[PDB]
Amino acid sequence: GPIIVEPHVTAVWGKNVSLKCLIEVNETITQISWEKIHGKSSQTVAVHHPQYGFSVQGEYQGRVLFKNYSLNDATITLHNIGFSDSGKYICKAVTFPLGNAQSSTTVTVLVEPTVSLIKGPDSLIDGGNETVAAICIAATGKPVAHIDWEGDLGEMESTTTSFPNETATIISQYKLFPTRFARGRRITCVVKHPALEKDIRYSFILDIQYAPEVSVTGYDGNWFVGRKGVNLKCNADANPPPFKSVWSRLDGQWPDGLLASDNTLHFVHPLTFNYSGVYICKVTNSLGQRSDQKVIYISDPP
Amino acid sequence: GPIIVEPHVTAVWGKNVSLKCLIEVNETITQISWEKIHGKSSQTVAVHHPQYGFSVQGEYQGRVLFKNYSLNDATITLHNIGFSDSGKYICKAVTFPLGNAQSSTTVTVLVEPTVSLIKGPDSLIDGGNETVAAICIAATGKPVAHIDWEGDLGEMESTTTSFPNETATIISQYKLFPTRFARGRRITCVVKHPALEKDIRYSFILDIQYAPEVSVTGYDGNWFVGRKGVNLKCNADANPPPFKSVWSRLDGQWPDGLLASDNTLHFVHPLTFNYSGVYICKVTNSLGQRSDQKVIYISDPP
Ligand SMILES: *[C@@H]1O[C@H](CO[C@@H]2O[C@@H](C)[C@@H](O)[C@@H](O)[C@@H]2O)[C@@H](O[C@@H]2O[C@H](CO)[C@@H](O[C@@H]3O[C@H](CO[C@H]4O[C@H](CO)[C@@H](O)[C@H](O)[C@@H]4O)[C@@H](O)[C@H](O[C@H]4O[C@H](CO)[C@@H](O)[C@H](O)[C@@H]4O)[C@@H]3O)[C@H](O)[C@H]2NC(C)=O)[C@H](O)[C@H]1NC(C)=O
Ligand SMILES: *[C@@H]1O[C@H](CO[C@@H]2O[C@@H](C)[C@@H](O)[C@@H](O)[C@@H]2O)[C@@H](O[C@@H]2O[C@H](CO)[C@@H](O[C@@H]3O[C@H](CO[C@H]4O[C@H](CO)[C@@H](O)[C@H](O)[C@@H]4O)[C@@H](O)[C@H](O[C@H]4O[C@H](CO)[C@@H](O)[C@H](O)[C@@H]4O)[C@@H]3O)[C@H](O)[C@H]2NC(C)=O)[C@H](O)[C@H]1NC(C)=O
Ligand SMILES: *[C@@H]1O[C@H](CO)[C@@H](O[C@@H]2O[C@H](CO)[C@@H](O[C@@H]3O[C@H](CO[C@H]4O[C@H](CO)[C@@H](O)[C@H](O)[C@@H]4O)[C@@H](O)[C@H](O[C@H]4O[C@H](CO)[C@@H](O)[C@H](O)[C@@H]4O)[C@@H]3O)[C@H](O)[C@H]2NC(C)=O)[C@H](O)[C@H]1NC(C)=O
Ligand SMILES: *[C@@H]1O[C@H](CO)[C@@H](O[C@@H]2O[C@H](CO)[C@@H](O[C@@H]3O[C@H](CO[C@H]4O[C@H](CO)[C@@H](O)[C@H](O)[C@@H]4O)[C@@H](O)[C@H](O[C@H]4O[C@H](CO)[C@@H](O)[C@H](O)[C@@H]4O)[C@@H]3O)[C@H](O)[C@H]2NC(C)=O)[C@H](O)[C@H]1NC(C)=O
Ligand SMILES: *[C@@H]1O[C@H](CO)[C@@H](O[C@@H]2O[C@H](CO)[C@@H](O[C@@H]3O[C@H](CO[C@H]4O[C@H](CO)[C@@H](O)[C@H](O)[C@@H]4O)[C@@H](O)[C@H](O[C@H]4O[C@H](CO)[C@@H](O)[C@H](O)[C@@H]4O)[C@@H]3O)[C@H](O)[C@H]2NC(C)=O)[C@H](O)[C@H]1NC(C)=O
Ligand SMILES: *[C@@H]1O[C@H](CO)[C@@H](O[C@@H]2O[C@H](CO)[C@@H](O[C@@H]3O[C@H](CO[C@H]4O[C@H](CO)[C@@H](O)[C@H](O)[C@@H]4O)[C@@H](O)[C@H](O[C@H]4O[C@H](CO)[C@@H](O)[C@H](O)[C@@H]4O)[C@@H]3O)[C@H](O)[C@H]2NC(C)=O)[C@H](O)[C@H]1NC(C)=O
Ligand SMILES: *[C@@H]1O[C@H](CO)[C@@H](O[C@@H]2O[C@H](CO)[C@@H](O[C@@H]3O[C@H](CO)[C@@H](O)[C@H](O)[C@@H]3O)[C@H](O)[C@H]2NC(C)=O)[C@H](O)[C@H]1NC(C)=O
Ligand SMILES: *[C@@H]1O[C@H](CO)[C@@H](O[C@@H]2O[C@H](CO)[C@@H](O[C@@H]3O[C@H](CO)[C@@H](O)[C@H](O)[C@@H]3O)[C@H](O)[C@H]2NC(C)=O)[C@H](O)[C@H]1NC(C)=O
Ligand SMILES: *[C@@H]1O[C@H](CO)[C@@H](O)[C@H](O)[C@H]1NC(C)=O
Ligand SMILES: *[C@@H]1O[C@H](CO)[C@@H](O)[C@H](O)[C@H]1NC(C)=O
Repeated sequence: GPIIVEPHVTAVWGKNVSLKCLIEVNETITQISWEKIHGKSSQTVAVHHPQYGFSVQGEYQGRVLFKNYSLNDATITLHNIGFSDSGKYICKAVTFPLGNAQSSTTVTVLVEPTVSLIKGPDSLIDGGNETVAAICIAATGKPVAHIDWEGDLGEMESTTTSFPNETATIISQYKLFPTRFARGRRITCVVKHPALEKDIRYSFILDIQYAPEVSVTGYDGNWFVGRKGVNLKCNADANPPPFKSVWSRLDGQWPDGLLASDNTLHFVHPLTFNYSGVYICKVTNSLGQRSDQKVIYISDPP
Repeated sequence: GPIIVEPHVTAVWGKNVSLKCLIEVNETITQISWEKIHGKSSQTVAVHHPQYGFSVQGEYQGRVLFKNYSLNDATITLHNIGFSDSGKYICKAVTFPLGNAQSSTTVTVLVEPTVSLIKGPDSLIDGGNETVAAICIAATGKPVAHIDWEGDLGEMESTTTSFPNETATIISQYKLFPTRFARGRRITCVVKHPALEKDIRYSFILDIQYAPEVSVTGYDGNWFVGRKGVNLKCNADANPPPFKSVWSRLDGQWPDGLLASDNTLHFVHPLTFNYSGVYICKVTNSLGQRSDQKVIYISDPP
């Protein structure tokens, strides 16, 4: 076309926008205008003369600048978009003598959301009813921002409310039946929105609590009378960390010749036909006490 | 209005026309255009710059001039109208920085007729069937010229044929039962047409022929024997003029003591009891012979 401009542009709230316009005609140029039309009425915006400088109209006076001082780039950046810039703007080029041609660009206003991740309120213990683990918030976005979680470990869901301003807020609530096998999993809501030159992401690790989980190693196949220096450790994974890890013998009695370094159980005396009892360590955290036992047998070969 | 121009103007074929346009705005002016639009396409006509002179477009190049060298009278005379100037022309004023406003004027083409009066072909004798006395011709007028006769002495009538060119010719035939009492009457067709700043008229006198019309004066009440020096003139009005005006006595006989000076009849001898006859002069023209007589009586008192 005689005047080439890109149409259907989109400008971001509060930020600026470059309204490119170029006029490569072997014709000699005498005036250069920009006009936003309110309906059938043409409010002028910017004007460039080769003799009588520039002109910027009220109320655009502060918020428009000419990117090029040449008679050829009608290119202008509109400083600081508001809502009311949503319309059709035409670039009027006056030549001598063809008259004037015009090209239009329709700019739609577009406002960013502001995102937030918020820890769901109830704590996530093991094997309990569905719980809300996290809420992702895309605030006052126009158009409605969009949302998506990457965990495939539970269920998305969202309620979205919209405004007079012709923007909206959606809130995605991520929920799961919590299991300890999901300890420290990365939950992450991505939010995709037109005005996001690169979509924005917010991340989480799951903190699932659970009851203690205990397992004593130490007893290999057979323990023979007089075997010297063998142990039992009360290995246990729990969250929160536990506090109590008492090392009781189920047969109420408890012989000497034992000690409980760390939570290992030492038999610092060589083995006797004593000791022949079912040993049980009992580990306790915020969520309660759990225990495991190893049936200890002392034997002797021919 | 911002730009004041007169609308719905009418331009006369072959002649010129002034397209007035004036732009009294306290705004400073930067370009001045005239554009005839063919449908939705704007062929520029004239352009005025305060720096880079004038411009006249093809093919208007010869036929347009700027009536005012000022930046304020877009007034132009379009030299030599043809048919194809029948349309809407707009005057474009470019200011700095309002942009541009425009006012339109719709010029309809209008061609003069050319008028003629032509003597109807058959001659007008007296008391004959209606005859066509004159034909008035309004030729190739656009729109159809109009016609009217002023004589109230017969009947108008007209046949009007129209053309491709979107002009027409009407021919009014004026007809009457001709009577001699209408000799030398002014018949006149007026032709009224939009393009005639003062309507045009063509005039005629009627030339009605007639048979001769005769009347002898001379005989007063009584003529007495011996009365000295009395005459009879053969007064007669006819058209065409007559040629023969013989002065015969109906009683075949014709005494001496008479003479026919001019067409008076002298009795140069004092009256006798002769002369006592019915005297008749016979007048003859193109249309034939007519006559009148006076019964002459000579008497004598006691
Ligand atoms: C296990 O969790 C189950 C789901 O709970 C979830 O997890 C929690 C932590 C949150 O994250 C929450 O968002 C999750 O949904 C839970 O099962 C649920 O039990 C409750 C009842 O105790 C149900 O709520 C009731 O829902 C009905 C729905 O009625 C219909 O219409 C509504 C629209 O209004 C639709 O949305 C529904 O699909 C239905 O078609 C309500 O009518 C009802 O309202 C009541 O309270 C109002 C108060 O004004 C009264 O006026 C009414 O008369 C009712 O009494 C309840 O809100 C819930 O729907 C149900 N299932 C689900 C899938 O949510 C279960 O309790 C947990 N297991 C336990 C505790 O053992
Ligand atoms: C006295 O003058 C009378 C009128 O003549 C006028 O004066 C002359 C000098 C011219 O200026 C002339 O323009 C004036 O009109 C005259 O009376 C007329 O006599 C003739 C016949 O001798 C009539 O002509 C005939 O008219 C008829 C009309 O028929 C109808 O249709 C036509 C349309 O076609 C209408 O216009 C009429 O109103 C009727 O409704 C014709 O049909 C006819 O055509 C004939 O000739 C063609 C030749 O192809 C044949 O095909 C047909 O068969 C016909 O034979 C005639 O043309 C005339 O109308 C009539 N009256 C008037 C008012 O004109 C009269 O003769 C004179 N007195 C004398 C000579 O003693
Ligand atoms: C879209 O367009 C907008 C604005 O057109 C751009 O954002 C602009 O960013 C500039 C640069 O930061 C802003 O101008 C800055 O103003 C600062 C504040 O001025 C002072 O006012 C008085 C001065 O006495 C005091 O209150 C105080 O000193 C304030 O600072 C200046 O400080 C900045 O000066 C800078 O330049 C000078 C010149 O060398 C340096 O000496 C300084 O170190 C400093 O770098 C500057 O002038 C402007 O206000 C912003 N406009 C806004 C907010 O709308 C966007 O960047 C642009 N967007 C894109 C993507 O292009
Ligand atoms: C179209 O329509 C919607 C709905 O009306 C607008 O959304 C509102 O936007 C404004 C501004 O973004 C929001 O108002 C802000 O509230 C903040 C909350 O402050 C705290 O205290 C409140 C209690 O009242 C708590 O709820 C909250 O958690 C916070 O702890 C204020 O901090 C903001 O004020 C800030 O700016 C001012 C001026 O610069 C400073 O003086 C302050 O110090 C502070 O920094 C502000 O008032 C409002 O909450 C939004 N409503 C929503 C999201 O529902 C959209 O703005 C509008 N869209 C467009 C594009 O204009
Ligand atoms: C609408 O506009 C039209 C034209 O624009 C007007 O009509 C014009 O009338 C002018 C004046 O008569 C015409 O121009 C005249 O041309 C004549 C012919 O030029 C010569 O060409 C060569 C020269 O060597 C020879 O064949 C021969 O000499 C021809 O004459 C000139 O003779 C005229 O000269 C006159 O001015 C000079 C200057 O002083 C005098 O010395 C002379 O004595 C003489 O007066 C003259 O230049 C023009 O052609 C017409 N245009 C046409 C026909 O379209 C209408 O009047 C106007 N209508 C209205 C109502 O405004
Ligand atoms: C739209 O349409 C109509 C219909 O076609 C046009 O009307 C014609 O117009 C032209 C020009 O006016 C007329 O043609 C002229 O004829 C004249 C007649 O000359 C004599 O000889 C003829 C025999 O052929 C006799 O019938 C007649 O009585 C004359 O005795 C010519 O003299 C004209 O030529 C003249 O100009 C040329 C060039 O300048 C010179 O060289 C000559 O010497 C001479 O001066 C001319 O040819 C024609 O008769 C019209 N037809 C009609 C009236 O039915 C309209 O012109 C048109 N309308 C418009 C606005 O353009
Ligand atoms: C205002 O607009 C003009 C014209 O659009 C911009 O012109 C830049 O001018 C330079 C030099 O005149 C052009 O680059 C040339 O590239 C050759 C490489 O062969 C180099 O040798 C020259 O030195 C020169 O750099 C360039 O085409 C042109 N840029 C554009 C986008 O057209 C100018 O940048 C603009 N000014 C401002 C302040 O924005
Ligand atoms: C071109 O257009 C101009 C402006 O329309 C025409 O201006 C004529 O200029 C004269 C003098 O400048 C004006 O008349 C003034 O009248 C007073 C009477 O008080 C007299 O004292 C001055 O000497 C002068 O004559 C007049 O207003 C103006 N005419 C019009 C129609 O506006 C000018 O005539 C045009 N030029 C040509 C060549 O057509
Ligand atoms: C085992 O220890 C107990 C202490 O309760 C002691 O009375 C008993 O004699 C011991 N038995 C053996 C075989 O060492
Ligand atoms: C009248 O004149 C005639 C000539 O024809 C003549 O014979 C006669 O005598 C005259 N009569 C009188 C009274 O004069």
